[PDB]
Amino acid sequence: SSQIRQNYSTEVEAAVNRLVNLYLRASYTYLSLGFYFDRDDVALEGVCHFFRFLAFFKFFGAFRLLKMQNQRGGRALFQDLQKPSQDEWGTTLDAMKAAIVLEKSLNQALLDLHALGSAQADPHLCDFLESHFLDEEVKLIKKMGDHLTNIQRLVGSQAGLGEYLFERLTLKHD
Amino acid sequence: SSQIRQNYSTEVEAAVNRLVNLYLRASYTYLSLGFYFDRDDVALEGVCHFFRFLAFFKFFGAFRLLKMQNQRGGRALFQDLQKPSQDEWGTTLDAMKAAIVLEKSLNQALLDLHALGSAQADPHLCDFLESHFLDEEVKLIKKMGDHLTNIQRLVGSQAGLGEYLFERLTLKHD
Amino acid sequence: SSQIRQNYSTEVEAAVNRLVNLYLRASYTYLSLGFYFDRDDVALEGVCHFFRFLAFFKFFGAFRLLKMQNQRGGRALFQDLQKPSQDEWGTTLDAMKAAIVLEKSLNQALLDLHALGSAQADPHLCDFLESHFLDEEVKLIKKMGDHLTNIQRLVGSQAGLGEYLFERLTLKHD
Amino acid sequence: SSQIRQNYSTEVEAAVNRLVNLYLRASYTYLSLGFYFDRDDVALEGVCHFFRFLAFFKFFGAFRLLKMQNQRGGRALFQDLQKPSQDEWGTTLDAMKAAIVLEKSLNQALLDLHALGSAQADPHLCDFLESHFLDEEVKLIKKMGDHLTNIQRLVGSQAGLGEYLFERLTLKHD
Amino acid sequence: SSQIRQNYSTEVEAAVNRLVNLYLRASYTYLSLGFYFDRDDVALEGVCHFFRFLAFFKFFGAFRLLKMQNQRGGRALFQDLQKPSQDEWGTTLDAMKAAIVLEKSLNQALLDLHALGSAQADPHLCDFLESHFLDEEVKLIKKMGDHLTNIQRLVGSQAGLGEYLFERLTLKHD
Amino acid sequence: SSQIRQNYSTEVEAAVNRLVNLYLRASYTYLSLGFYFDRDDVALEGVCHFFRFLAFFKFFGAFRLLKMQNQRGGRALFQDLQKPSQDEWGTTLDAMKAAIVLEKSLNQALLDLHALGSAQADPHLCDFLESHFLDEEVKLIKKMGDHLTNIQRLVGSQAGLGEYLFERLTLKHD
Ligand SMILES: [Cl-]
Ligand SMILES: [Cl-]
Ligand SMILES: [Cl-]
Ligand SMILES: [Cl-]
Ligand SMILES: [Cl-]
Ligand SMILES: [Cl-]
Repeated sequence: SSQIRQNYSTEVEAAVNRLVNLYLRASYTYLSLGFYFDRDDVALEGVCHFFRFLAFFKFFGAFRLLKMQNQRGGRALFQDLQKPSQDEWGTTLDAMKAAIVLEKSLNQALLDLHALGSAQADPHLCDFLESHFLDEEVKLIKKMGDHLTNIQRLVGSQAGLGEYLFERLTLKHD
Repeated sequence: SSQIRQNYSTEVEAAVNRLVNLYLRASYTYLSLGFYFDRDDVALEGVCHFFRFLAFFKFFGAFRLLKMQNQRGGRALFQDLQKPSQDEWGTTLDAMKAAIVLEKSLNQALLDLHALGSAQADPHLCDFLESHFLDEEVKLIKKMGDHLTNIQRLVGSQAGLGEYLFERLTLKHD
Repeated sequence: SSQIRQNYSTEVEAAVNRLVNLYLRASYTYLSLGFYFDRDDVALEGVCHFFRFLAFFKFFGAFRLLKMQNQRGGRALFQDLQKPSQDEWGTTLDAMKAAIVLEKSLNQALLDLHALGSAQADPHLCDFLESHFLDEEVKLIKKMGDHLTNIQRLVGSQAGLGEYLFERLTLKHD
Repeated sequence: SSQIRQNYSTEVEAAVNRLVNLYLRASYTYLSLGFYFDRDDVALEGVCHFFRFLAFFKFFGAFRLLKMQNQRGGRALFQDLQKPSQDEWGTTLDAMKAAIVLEKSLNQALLDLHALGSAQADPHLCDFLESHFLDEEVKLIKKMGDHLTNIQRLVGSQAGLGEYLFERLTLKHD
Repeated sequence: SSQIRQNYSTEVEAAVNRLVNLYLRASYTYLSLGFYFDRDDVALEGVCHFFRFLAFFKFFGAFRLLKMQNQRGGRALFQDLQKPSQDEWGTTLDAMKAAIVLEKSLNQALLDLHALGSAQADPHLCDFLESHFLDEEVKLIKKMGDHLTNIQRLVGSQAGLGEYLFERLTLKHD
Repeated sequence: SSQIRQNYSTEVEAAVNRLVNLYLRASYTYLSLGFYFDRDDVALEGVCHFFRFLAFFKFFGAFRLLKMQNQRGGRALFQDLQKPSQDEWGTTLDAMKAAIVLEKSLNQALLDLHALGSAQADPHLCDFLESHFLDEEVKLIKKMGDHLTNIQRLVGSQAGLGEYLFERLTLKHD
């Protein structure tokens, strides 16, 4: 058995491995979103950069979980990674709606793992999620919600104009 | 005969001279585009500067070809340079469409010369085009395509508004 | 159809998408290798850092391919990503042998794509692979081969001693 | 009609467009002169650099005229550009004689345009030529004349020696 | 067999070893040229330094080939090195003519190896020659041709005078 | 005859030319040793760098002799250079033993030339060897002897371990 493992349930160990798969799935979804908005026939650089950054950020979340798994003496186990849900992502509005759906799913997975940890009396797990994941997720979802509202107010009856303006004047670009 | 020339066909030498004429023609087209957008009755500074820069960039391509001609021991031969295809260039959209047509023609000329070089077993010629021309051309055409998509999304039903916004918020100006 | 695409076959476009999948598979394999050597019951930091860096490097290769796909006017298409071939990776020797097998497979995929590009008279594709992939791969495989030889000479009859010494004195660590 | 144009005759507008053609012709002549002296079988670097600089300087003159055309509310119109008068330019002496002939022709065109402007009571045109063209031209022709005299004194009965010495000791080179 | 070797023919491996011998032969020829022009009864320092630098440059070419041989998993094999073709090298003109003959022979060997690589579908080999050898060779041969033309124009009927002047005013010396 | 030569025998002149051949032979031997230890199946970087440096150092010795030949008014004469004695160099121990054999042969050649110079009452020759060659050779042979002793003490019954340790902990590497 493990020489370091202490107060670390098999249930938590397995749930952490599943959460890693979810975050890597999310990372891959954002990679696809980024390259869609980089297409010459889409060409919204600020949108591309927004999702490319999220791809890296979700990968970092997976990395932290994996590090924690080893710190606790669990065994990182990797599974197949499903492709993203779409090949083409429509408008900025469509994409930001898909992103907030994705983030809510990751948030619920975080809350579910926190509840498991609490049931298992695993305070290191609970604190780890609180300190590195829960607030970052709330902050990101608030940001997406802010963006959705601004995108929606810009649709009006000149959708193209508003999509350009949002990309130019809210999102970070060269 | 030439004291330095080696593995340099007459076919390649002649094709290089024709390519120089094509690039100088392109340079002159961009000079005309630039001065059109500088007119007081057109007055799109970012568009003017975009095409003025391309005039210089295409001249630089011609210059590099001429330098290479001499490095290989061929003889630079200059022909008459035809004037651009238009005197007035319409909207930014019209102009960017003409530019991408022009660039595709230069790209095809590059690919044709590369194929001639390959047929003639002239690896210095092939590498020269690969290293200094092919990727620069792909990059430029991608940029133009990005611009066309952004211009097209801004037309809407307020063409003037969108043409101003594109010039202000995408193209580089004072 | 595409407004920028020129001299870019459907065969190459599809092969690039498959190559992206191969590089992301390789990246994921290296992520798993890295976290195995980070285990408290394996604990070879220099080996962990070697494979973690390769995970990032292979991801970067996939990223460059995807960027190129868009520059040429092809469509990035993502498929499911299979999990790595093993859950536990044995000794440093075992792992470095698996790594060189993996790299040879990526190298053969590169050479196959280069041959397709050459058959299709696609010099931009050929140059792209030459300039950004082929030499990096040769260099990496040479490095792995150097490492294998040093690992093999250290096995002797005190395998543990040699595995520690290699990690301490050849691989980069804190 | 034009919203800015004032005191700008059609005669001057047309003459400015013709002068642009003359300066671009001169620029192209100097480009050809430069590349001739860059040939491996000519190989006079200081002579190459002298004419390359003049190619740029004459292009700059054309550019200033075009800018002025727009500032006055005239319409820049570009015509075909004839190739230079020669494909091969003989000795430095031959080339410098051709250059001074060329410059005298540009100078006479300047003086003719100034006279037209004066007849048309167009003081902005007259001042523009005085301030940016007439003295630069006098200065250049004086310099060429200085060079011709030095070249002629070096011919003697060892033409090759003198042509080398002039290039080395008067003209600017690496 | 080799643990790293992939897509590297025996034909290419052998041809690389022969090319190393050719470059080391060339290096030795330049060493001899340099020391001839350092003789008190020849005493042309700029000529000495020109050929001494080429001795080092050709050695560097051999070194790069040898490094590449190992990177590909071939076996560097060294053969006897023949002495240079002459013990005394005549005038600067004689020497520069011998040098351009030598360089054309190295260039043809490069082109022959590139053709072998292409026949063998060895793109790493082809790119290696393109990126590190072909253009450097074209550049050097152009430089030599420039020098030959300047030497030839200085012969006149005062050969000694012209040989001194060329060494003083074109070649780099203290 | 020579305008500078004084007190410089034909015997010394010829012996200097032979010594140059010996040092260039030694340089080539070290080049081969270096590239052997750079092989992926040998892979001892510190050993590679040790012999690569000696290749350069022996070349420098040959260069100094050639310079001296000219300073004295003798004629540098180059002969064919035989290939090294081996294609593969065995262990570090084997290689260092071959190196000390080589160095002892160069040292004896130095001492023989010094004795010839002394017999010929050629104090400039004697001082030249004393000041630039004899002590450098003694120092190098002492260093090699130190290395041999350390290599021999590390063989024990785990030859691979000791060869790695010597390369890592005594020889200079990245
Ligand atoms: Cl799926
Ligand atoms: Cl026309
Ligand atoms: Cl699988
Ligand atoms: Cl004409
Ligand atoms: Cl021989
Ligand atoms: Cl032998």
